[PDB]
Amino acid sequence: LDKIAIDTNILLYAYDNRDLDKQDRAVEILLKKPFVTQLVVFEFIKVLERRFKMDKKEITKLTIKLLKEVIIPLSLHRDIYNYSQFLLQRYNFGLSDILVLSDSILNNCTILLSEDMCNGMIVDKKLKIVNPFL
Amino acid sequence: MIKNILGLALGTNSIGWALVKQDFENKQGEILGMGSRIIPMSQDILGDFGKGNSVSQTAERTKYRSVRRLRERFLLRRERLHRVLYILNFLPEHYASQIDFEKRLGKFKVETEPKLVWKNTDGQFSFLFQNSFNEMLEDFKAAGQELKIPYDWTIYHLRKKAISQKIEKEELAWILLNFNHKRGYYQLRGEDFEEEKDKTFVRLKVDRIVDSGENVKGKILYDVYFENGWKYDKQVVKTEDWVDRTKEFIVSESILKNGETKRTFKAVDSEKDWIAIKTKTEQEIEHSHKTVGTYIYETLLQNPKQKIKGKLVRTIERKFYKEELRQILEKQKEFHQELQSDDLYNDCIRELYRNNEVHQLTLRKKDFVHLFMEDIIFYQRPLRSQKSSVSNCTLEFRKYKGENGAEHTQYLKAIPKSNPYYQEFRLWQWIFNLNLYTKDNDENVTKVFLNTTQDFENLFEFLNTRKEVDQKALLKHFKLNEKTHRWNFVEDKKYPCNETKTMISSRLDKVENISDDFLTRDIEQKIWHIIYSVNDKVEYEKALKSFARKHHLDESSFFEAFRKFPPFKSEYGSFSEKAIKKLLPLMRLGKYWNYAEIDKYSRERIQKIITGEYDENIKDKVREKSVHLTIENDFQGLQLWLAQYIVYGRHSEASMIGKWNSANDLEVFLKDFKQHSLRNPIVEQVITETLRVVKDIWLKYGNGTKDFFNEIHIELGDTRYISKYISGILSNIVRVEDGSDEGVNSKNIVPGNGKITTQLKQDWGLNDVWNDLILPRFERMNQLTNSKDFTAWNENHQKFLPTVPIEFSKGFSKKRIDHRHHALDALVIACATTDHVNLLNNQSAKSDTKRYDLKKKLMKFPKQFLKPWEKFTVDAKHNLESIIVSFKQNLRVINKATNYYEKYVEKDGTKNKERVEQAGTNWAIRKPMHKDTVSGKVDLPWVKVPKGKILTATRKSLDSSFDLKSIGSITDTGIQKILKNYLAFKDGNPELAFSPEGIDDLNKNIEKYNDGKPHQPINKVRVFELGSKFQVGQTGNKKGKYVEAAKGTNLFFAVYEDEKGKRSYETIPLNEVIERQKQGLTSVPLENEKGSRLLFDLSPNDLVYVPEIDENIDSNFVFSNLNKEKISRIYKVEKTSGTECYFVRQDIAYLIKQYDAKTKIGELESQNKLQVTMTDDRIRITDTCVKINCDRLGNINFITKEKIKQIFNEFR
DNA sequence: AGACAAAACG
DNA sequence: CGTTTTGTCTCGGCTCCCCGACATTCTC
Ligand SMILES: [Mg+2]
Repeated sequence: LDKIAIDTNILLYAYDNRDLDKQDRAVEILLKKPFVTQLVVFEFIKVLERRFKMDKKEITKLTIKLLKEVIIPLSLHRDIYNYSQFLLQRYNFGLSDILVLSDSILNNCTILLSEDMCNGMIVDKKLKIVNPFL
Repeated sequence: MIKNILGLALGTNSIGWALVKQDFENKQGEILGMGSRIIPMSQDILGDFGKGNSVSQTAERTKYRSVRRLRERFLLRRERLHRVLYILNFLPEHYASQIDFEKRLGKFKVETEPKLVWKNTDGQFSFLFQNSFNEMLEDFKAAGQELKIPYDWTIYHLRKKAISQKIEKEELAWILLNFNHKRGYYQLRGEDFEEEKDKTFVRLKVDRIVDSGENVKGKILYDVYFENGWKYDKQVVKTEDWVDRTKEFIVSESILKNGETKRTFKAVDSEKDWIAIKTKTEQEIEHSHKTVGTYIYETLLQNPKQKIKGKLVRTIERKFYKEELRQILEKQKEFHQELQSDDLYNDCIRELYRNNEVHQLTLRKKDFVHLFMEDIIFYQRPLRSQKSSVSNCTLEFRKYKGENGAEHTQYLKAIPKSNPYYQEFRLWQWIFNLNLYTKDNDENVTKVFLNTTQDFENLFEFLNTRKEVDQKALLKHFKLNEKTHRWNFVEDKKYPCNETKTMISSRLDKVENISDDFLTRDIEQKIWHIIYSVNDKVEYEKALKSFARKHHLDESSFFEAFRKFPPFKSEYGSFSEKAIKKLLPLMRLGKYWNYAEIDKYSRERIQKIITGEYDENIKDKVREKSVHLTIENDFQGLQLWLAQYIVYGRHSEASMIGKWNSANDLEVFLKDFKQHSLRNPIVEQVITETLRVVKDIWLKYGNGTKDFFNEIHIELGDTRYISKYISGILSNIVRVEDGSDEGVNSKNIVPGNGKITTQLKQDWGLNDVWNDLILPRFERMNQLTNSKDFTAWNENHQKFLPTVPIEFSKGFSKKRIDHRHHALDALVIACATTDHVNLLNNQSAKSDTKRYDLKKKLMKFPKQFLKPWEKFTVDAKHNLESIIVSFKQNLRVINKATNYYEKYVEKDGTKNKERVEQAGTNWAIRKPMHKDTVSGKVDLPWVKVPKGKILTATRKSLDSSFDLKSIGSITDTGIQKILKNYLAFKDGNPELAFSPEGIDDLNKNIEKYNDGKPHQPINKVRVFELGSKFQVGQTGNKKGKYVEAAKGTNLFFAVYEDEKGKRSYETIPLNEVIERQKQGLTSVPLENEKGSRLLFDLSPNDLVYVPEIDENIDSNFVFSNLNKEKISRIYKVEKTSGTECYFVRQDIAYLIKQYDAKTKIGELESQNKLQVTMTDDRIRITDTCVKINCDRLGNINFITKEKIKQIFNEFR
């Protein structure tokens, strides 16, 4: 009834256990097989290897496990850059966030889950950001 | 010495250009460049602009806009009716429930199609007015027709009944909306014509034709009599079609001064002439002595099969509808209290006019009757004011400083020629120009009758009293007669003589009961202003009466005199009122002349001129002309030129000549060019493209440096218009500022003639080069025809010359079948020096010797002209064989549009009407999205539908074009059966079966062709077609409308390639392009469903290169070594459909022979264009083509080291 | 009348 | 698949601004 996507922060909060409630919430999202964008996967890999210094082998294995069983990667859309340029005029965010939103919308995603994106804001009348942890 | 010469040849939609560096004295030189720019235009435009038939895109856009405007205003009227009725509590509850009254006022709620009278309960529709239906059935039974009729016919029964009986309020609302639907014909001005205005549609029979003994053209013209006792105004020759013939005319009768009717005649055809049909219907309704509604009702009682809409009453004067509605409303106001509730009237007024207190107050004095007819249903807006578009004075300006800290000029509008001031100015001018002559010896007899100021005062006094003057009146004035003298103007012509004041004085004289001094100059001006500014009947009469009250004049004969004053003709002078007021004092003489009436500056100039002192604002030509103006009293009776100079200090328009110093001036000129500024769009487009091409050439070959182009030549070959304007504009580039070159056009501009061009071409052998160039097409046509009639051997030249058989020689011309002849003509023109044009335009010498020098300098020994240089033919061939035709493209799909609408804005605690801009992004679609015909979707079980295709059916008239094959395409099977039976009964001949007489007979006897089972008459039948038609829209019933792509909208043709290498082709619908461009995305998707990457997209007029069969062009580039072979493999896209893309070689303009279904031959087969190359290899172009990009001058563009570097150097 | 868009015909 | 054939929205009224071509008279 509504295609749902996620950002890196959701999977990070899942991976982090300092915050039991937020980790629980993020894992609760993942029980719904939410969609996701490949750029989210790449950014997750980078953050894993930089902040947490985890091994390349372990990070790759976990990426494969999650992409196989829990979540669903979204095929990169060739119209991502043109649309992102279209979104930039009306929207002033980080180009990375703009790219994520561009790909999510181009895949008909109806809800995007993230914190640092001015929650509740509607992007081009096609996708409303939802902040779940509140 | 070295001269840069730029030759231009301008066609209807083509611009050939050549640039040469010639040194004629030494017979040296070389062709620097050559090319042709093509503006695509269909042959229909070329063949229609000669005669003219709405040949303009702007006119078509305006037509659509007007249609849309009428539709929108009707919808607004309906919504206002909805609001008013809902407040009045008249609408039925089920109907009112579905209409928005809060946000989208009066409109139906989204995705709803409510019907006022049909109530939907649990999926069943029931009629609302049962008792009225029963009454109508009772009336029908009384008429003895039938008892089974559609429910909706009750509307007319109610319309009849409301006139003298009470009806339910919902019925009244239905009636009112029905009236809103049909408003009738009405003309804004009105101006009831001749009180009789007979204009009566009558049908007369010819009694006899007494030959009138009027022998004309070897035949005696007969007269005509009518049983009524009327004689036809015009005589007749063809007796066969007149004797005892029942003809119908529209006769106009006017009571002539003798006291008798001056009946006129005008032949008309009923059911074919708008006026005839309208007048016939009006007369028929009037004779019945009843309102249109009851006329329709009774016609329906008599003939229950009658067609009402479009057949019985199409269009009639709005007075009928207004009278019927007034009667109905007045009668119903006697019964329904809500129509008498002042509270409800105020409520409705506030609802409609919450923000217009003035109009609210004005309406508060009226009643519901006025609100319903005058304000809501029958409110027609007046014409927009065109006064803003009037021309401006050439003399008086004003200067003011805006909020931007600039100082810009406002213009003064011209004076309406009917103005008394302009009349006086013109009369003085004519007086000064007048001068008499004697018939006998033709001597300037004047200066003896108009020699002292008294004579001129007498003449002016005489002229004022009149409205026009002529030979006899003017000669008789001086006591002179015709038999000795004349007046230097057209002997039989009349001239305006201050008709404004005349007419005013005459209508003031008819009023009587006033002293013969009321009409003074001030009162005259006031009356003229009243007549000119109040162009409205009611306003005009109110203004008349008010004027008659303020001035103590009996308003009894005054309005009678002035109520029928003819409106002034729309025409304006060159100068404004201010300039005319300034110039009149200088022009006047005698008692009408007084020194104090000259403004301060002009008086200062007069003092300076008489003094003879020195002023920078006064020229030497002044004192030369003003030698006689010694004293102030010499400043009397000054002609236009003298007074003009004195008032403003310029000897008329001296022009500015101007001189452009670089391409920047030209590009500014182009930027500030205004649309619709010339004769027609075609010449404007040609001129603007010519200027752009000239700028490109200047930049490329001279860096836009000053005086780079030594000389420019022009040729055209109706089109004459662009001959002088282009020369004048381009004079600014090739001018000389030393003073030698002065005039309308620079002396360096050298227009040519076809004589020089053709004679140079023949003498110079360029004809031979052209024949050689075009010959291969003619051998190809020979092969195609398997004959040898398209090429003829000649022994004088010992070669084949191209030719066409006589049958294919209707309008063939060897030159027009290509695009490069424009460039050839440009080259010919560029080398034709001023000597050549002078020699061949004035070859008449009066002596062999004087023109012998030009002969020797320019003609070989008079046989032929010398070449500009030794290798001219070789250079021309080599350049012509390497010319890429550049085509202008129009790929507009969406473009931003601005909307400003009136609205009440709240500022400083006040509501004020002003223009607010529309917010959000509002695009305008710059192409027709679909064809006009709309078809419905059908499912026929007895026809196979392949996947991806649908059946769509549309109504068509049954005519002779229905054969068995076509008869097999009707959706209905009973109709197919009946039609087949009828056609078989008619020997299987549709021409006989489905003629109008045949169709009438079939409708009469439908039993015999339907197994004896009854059947409704057949007039139209739904024919189906299997194809791919898309929905018009997605809201309401628009999903039920299926249409086809509009002509010339398959603008994009995508080509993808997979990893393997095979190519995929697609045609993108215009709609998808619209969404993609709205989203900021590219027009063509960069990847198809299979994931094949997009190689590129093609659009009409795009240029592609098809490599040779052996060539492997994967990363070729190197688009600079373009030889005749490479250029010969360049094609231009023409049209697209599905996966098919048609091409034509770039250098081809017109086919040697087109395709005819009978002979079945053409230069490029049935489509006049091929999907493959024309060469023997005949390879699929789309399979190996590569797109190329060319500029206005026809130079290909390919990525290079410098290009790539710059790509992100611009960003660095 | 002209020439596109697509059915229709092989 | 390659080629040819086919169908394509149509008619009425009236007013008010502008430009240009050609003639005539006059002036610079
Ligand atoms: Mg981010």
